[PDB]
Amino acid sequence: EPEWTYPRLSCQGSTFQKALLISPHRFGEARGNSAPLIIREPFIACGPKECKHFALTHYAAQPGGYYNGTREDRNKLRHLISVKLGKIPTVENSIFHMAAWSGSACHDGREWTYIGVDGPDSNALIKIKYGEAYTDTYHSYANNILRTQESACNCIGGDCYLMITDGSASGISKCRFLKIREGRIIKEIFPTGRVEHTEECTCGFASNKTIECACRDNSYTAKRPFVKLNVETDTAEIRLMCTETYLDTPRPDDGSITGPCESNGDKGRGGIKGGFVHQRMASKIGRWYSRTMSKTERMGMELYVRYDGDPWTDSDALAHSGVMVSMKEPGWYSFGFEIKDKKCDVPCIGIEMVHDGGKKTWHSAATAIYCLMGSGQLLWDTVTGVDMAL
Amino acid sequence: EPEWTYPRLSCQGSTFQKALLISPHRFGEARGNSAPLIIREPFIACGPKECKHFALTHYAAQPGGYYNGTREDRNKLRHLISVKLGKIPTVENSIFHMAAWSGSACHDGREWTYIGVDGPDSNALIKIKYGEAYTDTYHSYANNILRTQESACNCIGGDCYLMITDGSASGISKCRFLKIREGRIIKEIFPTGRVEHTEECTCGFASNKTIECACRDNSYTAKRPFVKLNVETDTAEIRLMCTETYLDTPRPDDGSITGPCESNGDKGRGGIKGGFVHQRMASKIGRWYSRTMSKTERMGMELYVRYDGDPWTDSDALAHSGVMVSMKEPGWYSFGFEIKDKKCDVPCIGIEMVHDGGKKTWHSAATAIYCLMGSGQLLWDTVTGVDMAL
Amino acid sequence: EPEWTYPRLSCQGSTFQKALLISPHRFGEARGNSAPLIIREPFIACGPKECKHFALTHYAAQPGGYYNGTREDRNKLRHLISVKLGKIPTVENSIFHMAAWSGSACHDGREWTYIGVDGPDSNALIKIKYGEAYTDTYHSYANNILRTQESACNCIGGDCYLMITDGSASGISKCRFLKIREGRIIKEIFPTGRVEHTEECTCGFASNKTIECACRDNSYTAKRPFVKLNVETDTAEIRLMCTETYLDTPRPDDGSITGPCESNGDKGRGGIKGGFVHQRMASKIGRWYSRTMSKTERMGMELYVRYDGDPWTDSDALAHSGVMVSMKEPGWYSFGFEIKDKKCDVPCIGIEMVHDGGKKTWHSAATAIYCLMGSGQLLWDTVTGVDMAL
Amino acid sequence: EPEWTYPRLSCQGSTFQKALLISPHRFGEARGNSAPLIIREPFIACGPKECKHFALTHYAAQPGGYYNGTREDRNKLRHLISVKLGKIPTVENSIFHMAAWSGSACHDGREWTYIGVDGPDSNALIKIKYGEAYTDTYHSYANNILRTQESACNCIGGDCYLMITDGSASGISKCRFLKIREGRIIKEIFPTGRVEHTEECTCGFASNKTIECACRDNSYTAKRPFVKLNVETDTAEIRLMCTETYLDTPRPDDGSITGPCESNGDKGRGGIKGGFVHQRMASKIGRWYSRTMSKTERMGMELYVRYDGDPWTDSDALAHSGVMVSMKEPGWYSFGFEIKDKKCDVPCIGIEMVHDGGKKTWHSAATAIYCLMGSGQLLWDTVTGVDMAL
Ligand SMILES: *[C@@H]1O[C@H](CO)[C@@H](O)[C@H](O)[C@H]1NC(C)=O
Ligand SMILES: *[C@@H]1O[C@H](CO)[C@@H](O)[C@H](O)[C@H]1NC(C)=O
Ligand SMILES: *[C@@H]1O[C@H](CO)[C@@H](O)[C@H](O)[C@H]1NC(C)=O
Ligand SMILES: *[C@@H]1O[C@H](CO)[C@@H](O)[C@H](O)[C@H]1NC(C)=O
Ligand SMILES: [Ca+2]
Ligand SMILES: [Ca+2]
Ligand SMILES: [Ca+2]
Ligand SMILES: [Ca+2]
Ligand SMILES: [Ca+2]
Repeated sequence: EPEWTYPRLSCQGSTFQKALLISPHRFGEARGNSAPLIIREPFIACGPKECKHFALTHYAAQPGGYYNGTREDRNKLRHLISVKLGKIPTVENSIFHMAAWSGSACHDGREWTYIGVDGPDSNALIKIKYGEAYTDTYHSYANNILRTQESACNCIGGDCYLMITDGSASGISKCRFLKIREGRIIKEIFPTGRVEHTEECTCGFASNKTIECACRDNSYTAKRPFVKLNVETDTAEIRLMCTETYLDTPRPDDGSITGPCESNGDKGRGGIKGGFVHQRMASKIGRWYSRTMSKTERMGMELYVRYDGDPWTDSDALAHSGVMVSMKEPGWYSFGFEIKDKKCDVPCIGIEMVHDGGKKTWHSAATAIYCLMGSGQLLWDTVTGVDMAL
Repeated sequence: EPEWTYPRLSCQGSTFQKALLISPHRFGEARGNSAPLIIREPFIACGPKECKHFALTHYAAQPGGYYNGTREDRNKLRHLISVKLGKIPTVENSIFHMAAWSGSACHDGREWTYIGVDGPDSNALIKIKYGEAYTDTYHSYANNILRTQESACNCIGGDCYLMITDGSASGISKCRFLKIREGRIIKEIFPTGRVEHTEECTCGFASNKTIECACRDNSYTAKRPFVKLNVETDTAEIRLMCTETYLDTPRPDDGSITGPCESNGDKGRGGIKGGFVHQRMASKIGRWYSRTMSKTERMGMELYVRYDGDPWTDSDALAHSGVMVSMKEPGWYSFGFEIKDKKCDVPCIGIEMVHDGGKKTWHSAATAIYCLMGSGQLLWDTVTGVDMAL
Repeated sequence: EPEWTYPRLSCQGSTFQKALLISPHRFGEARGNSAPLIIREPFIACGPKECKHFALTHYAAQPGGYYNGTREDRNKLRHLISVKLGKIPTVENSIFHMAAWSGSACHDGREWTYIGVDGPDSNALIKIKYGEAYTDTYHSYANNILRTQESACNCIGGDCYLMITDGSASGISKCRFLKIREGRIIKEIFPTGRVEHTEECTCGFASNKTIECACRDNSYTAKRPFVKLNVETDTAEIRLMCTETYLDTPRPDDGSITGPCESNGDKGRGGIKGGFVHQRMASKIGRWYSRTMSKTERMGMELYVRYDGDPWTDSDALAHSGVMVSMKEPGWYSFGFEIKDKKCDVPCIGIEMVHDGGKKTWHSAATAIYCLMGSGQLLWDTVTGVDMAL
Repeated sequence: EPEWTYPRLSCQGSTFQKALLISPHRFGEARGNSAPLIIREPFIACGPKECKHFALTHYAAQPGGYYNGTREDRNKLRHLISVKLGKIPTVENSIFHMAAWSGSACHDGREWTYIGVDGPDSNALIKIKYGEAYTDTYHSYANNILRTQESACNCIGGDCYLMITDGSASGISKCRFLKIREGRIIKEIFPTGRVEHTEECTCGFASNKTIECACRDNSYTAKRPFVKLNVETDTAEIRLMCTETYLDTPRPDDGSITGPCESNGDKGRGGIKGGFVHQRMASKIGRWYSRTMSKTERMGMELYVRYDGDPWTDSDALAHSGVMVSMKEPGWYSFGFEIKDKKCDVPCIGIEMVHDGGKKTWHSAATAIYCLMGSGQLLWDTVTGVDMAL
């Protein structure tokens, strides 16, 4: 059969560069003839030959008549959809995989696993699909919006790992990791460490033994919870990132949080899912991260790297590597993913750029992608080009 | 070349969950830009790698100008169409297979068999297509609307079995089974037993030896005719379901039909096609059924199960397993189908949710799917989200 | 490589039955959201696994703004297009093969040959395409609208035969047959016999040694020129069909043409391309033909068969086998084609049903298909269901 | 795995004929229902089985609201898109490959290499994609609009060659060639000879040893820079075409530039990308060229040929071979490409036909194709048929 996927060394390169904008609403004018779906929480996951661009649709198109409610997050109509990366996600181009108001997906080398959560807030359900077949579920353990990554899960040797979490958005949300093989949960992993609130983890492989994730604390800190999951022992520990370049939004000024690495700090309440991807070299590991340019709003997006060290203990600033989205443009969730080239993996970050005109009109998103490419420095930014009044 | 398909044991699970909603008219607004087809009698059938979503279209789209007559069942324009399950059935996504105002289709492991009936009421015709080729036909034997299942036919080892019936909707309709191999009828099966009215059979494999069907008696009873068809001797016998949980609509109160299992009881006139699917375990058989929440109108839909026993002799109430569609939402025809996972089969029930605003506007349907998935209880219901005035 | 196609015995059956309507303009309402192409001269040709539905488009859609000129036949914008049979031929579904105002195509078992004619009236050009590649041309020999079949060419052992003709529409048009192998003309065949006007031949295989064609005489007779082409010697002879059931339109009453078989008769001027397909049995040959129900207008379409005999000498009436299109509906060009089933060939006739509101509005066509299917008699007719004012 | 592609001998033929018109804006009427993309700089490139039709879109459709700015060349929204040749480039049919305001692409027998340039004018960037993976980049060396061919690159044995140039449009632009293997630049080639301005090279194989290109000098001359690139030593030399039939636009009268082949002459300022393709015979090489009918405006397009000789030293007029587009119709960029028949290659020229109504309306283009086909003379011209007011 195809053989199972493993992380490989990254393809050679030393800077990210603007790769692709998928801006569906450039075609949603009332006088045009297209039907872009109203979506949010996009992410991309790739298998050996193709990438799919996933998103959670409110099951409505622009132009159209169901804009009411599209700023909400959870309802009975939200579905996980995909298009091949490079296609515009329209009513006809999209595949509707399952009813879901939170999702993830990943390819294990042989088939796609799709993950979606739906159900009532106090009783939600993780649903897993392997190809066409619905294969397994996992129940709410804290009865308060069980939810998952909004980005790719990660498979190695056929075993796929997924972050899930449950609990109060302004309180405790202890995450768990599920180990999934061919659509079935074969193991629950309970992390150790600083565990009081971890959600929306962006995970990737640091090597064949470790998955690392930069996550969101929506309650206590502007530092990101950082998971190190050991794949050989199936154990996870979590501690806060110690860098002075806080990656959450909102956040205080860099370096202003005093005290040891684990200090929570100020402006911890609220948050945003953040980009994180690995560049695996033979002797050195690059960790690439994105954060909004505004400290308090979802506006702009800048790139940072750091090679080696230990995220849990290094307080050093990350090196700024370029403006992907200017302050003038929306920069909402971001996520990492890898494209498989013939012999190496290409790290990328994608950026959700939400068109927000509030609760009175449609609410949806463009997706911008930056990937490691060549050398020198990052050269250009992304605008969505959308005028919401059309 | 590909192996012939056989029924396998079902995948492990003990409850159904909400899987997917295909709701094409969420895109039919007169200010939108899409073309969902006007359809009724949807059903799904899967082969080893893919499922197709079939329906009978009135060869008209919403928005459009051909709404008049779309509530009627039989005319010269209806066609059997399909899209791959997960795509929205629009003008451009659909394949028009054949002219048909009643249909069925199944995959046998190597190719699709499509069945459609058309012709005048008094002298209609079963036409069979195998892949691209029209291959055989079967004539009306009672000259009163020859018609078939409106759901998947069933193949084992290259032989596909199909219910057909012919006769008065208010009187006698004796059904027959056809055994089809590579598109050509190789056998006609004349059932024994209680045969005065059987139509719209939903059938599946209880084992490699027996096909069972839960059917509609439109004249005499609210108990469903239940068929046991022995695939080895090609013989079939029919008797009424004895359970006090009557599955047809309209129906009397549960348990009010006194007398032996064969008493017809009251409010037998009228009916609805009902969902039915098997969960085949090594030692036991679960039979899952659906019926409307309302006793008299096509509103709501609830799930029921029974393990083992004999449907012909057990008067026991069936075990309620969850509300799939509430009473505020339409619940019209339902059907069972099975998805092929790698090593086991997944049972699902599909539900036609008709948007009915009477004869003065368009008339068409959404399809909701629930599949056996994990354990626990069924968690969420389905709404179409469609406003017919848009 | 795939092996070359040969004609096989026909699949068993004894009557034609309504198979499929492709009516694109059921979706062309000004208030709808679709783009059916404006087309005419449809035909279908099949290879081993699929059929394509071809047509000559005026390169315009309904609704739209280029209806002027769509009743003309020849201009600089007409193109040969195809969709997979069963799809609606819309702007997005269609493939544009080449610029052409007359066409043909056929599959030889390994690849598609496409044929289109364009160029000035007095100097037109046959262009041949094998797959994606343009491989050959043939020049006008009589300088007066070189043109070809408007239906499938026919391949045997890799050699594909095509009728072409050139000359006055109200005078002499001597046809030629080209023998084409992998897109290149390897032989010209000059027929013998009654040769003064032959155009729009509908050809098929009577066996592995003979191609027969029922053609159109636009100038001198309402009888059809009937070609017998010997594939082993690459020679052709033509004589008029002698049956009293004249197949052209316009035509005089049946049997009213006196004198020997080759007598031209009355009302010979004008004509229509006609359906003709073979049913090859081991000991008997059925020839199936269609003609309009009106003797003078393109309205209605009826089926006729005759088994064996010799079309050149038998004066016997053909046996009427059913009304495919009532007098009330358009019946314009018709054509034959065969669908390949696993072990036998299925004969069909398709009917162009043109929506004609004259020169002041759009002009386009639905395609109706009838195929040999089962036994008994033909049961239902086809309406397009199109209201041209919408 | 698939063999690497090499240039073969051309298929037999001696004249070009009209092959195909892709005219997407025949469907762009505000009362229609389609979404053709607004595009400029189309080109076509073929691999062994399929050709793709590429263009640079402004990420806007007709009808729509983003027409302003669609006449400008470089901005943050332009993307390289493709559709399979023969499909209309709409919103739903196109694949968005990468952000790019200048592009090229070629197939090497195993995979597609896509090249796009974006970034600010003073510091732009060549980005290369091989299949789905972003693989390499090349920096600006003269900091004045680094840019590439706007037509197919050329691969032999897995090595693909690409012209790039950087420099002032009014002065010096020294071009370079990149040698790319599986998406990564393995060699930079610095030409010799007359190198002061070479841009928009149309290149193809004269043999397995030489790539030749006919290019644009936008500052000094109306004679085209003509490149001979020796693929074995990876060296290139450039000299002006000596023919009195000057191929650029604007141009002086044919033969009015006196002096040696290298004299620049008059009306050198300005230019246009020109068509050029090879017909490789066993003993002789035909070089086919296109140029506008107008000497000063981008109207019309005519074909010219010359067999053998040396383009650098032959002052001979080229042989006129037919009017592909009359003077009433737009003739803007043109390019050559080759289709792969089974055993030989077919040369074609494509012509961009821009609908230009100035900066106050949409600006986009149709693509017309002429291919070597049979013998005789070129018979018909091409019109777009588009009314910009619709
Ligand atoms: C991971 O393991 C596989 C072998 O199991 C190996 O091919 C691959 O290179 C390893 N990945 C990395 C980054 O070391
Ligand atoms: C049915 O038979 C096939 C082989 O004939 C077997 O592999 C399959 O497991 C059997 N199914 C059941 C339900 O026993
Ligand atoms: C035609 O010839 C081939 C063998 O070359 C044979 O297989 C086929 O049956 C023949 N067709 C008919 C109708 O005899
Ligand atoms: C080029 O080389 C290939 C093999 O390397 C050969 O098959 C082909 O015919 C050659 N082409 C030309 C134009 O000589
Ligand atoms: Ca926070
Ligand atoms: Ca479409
Ligand atoms: Ca009943
Ligand atoms: Ca005539
Ligand atoms: Ca110039």
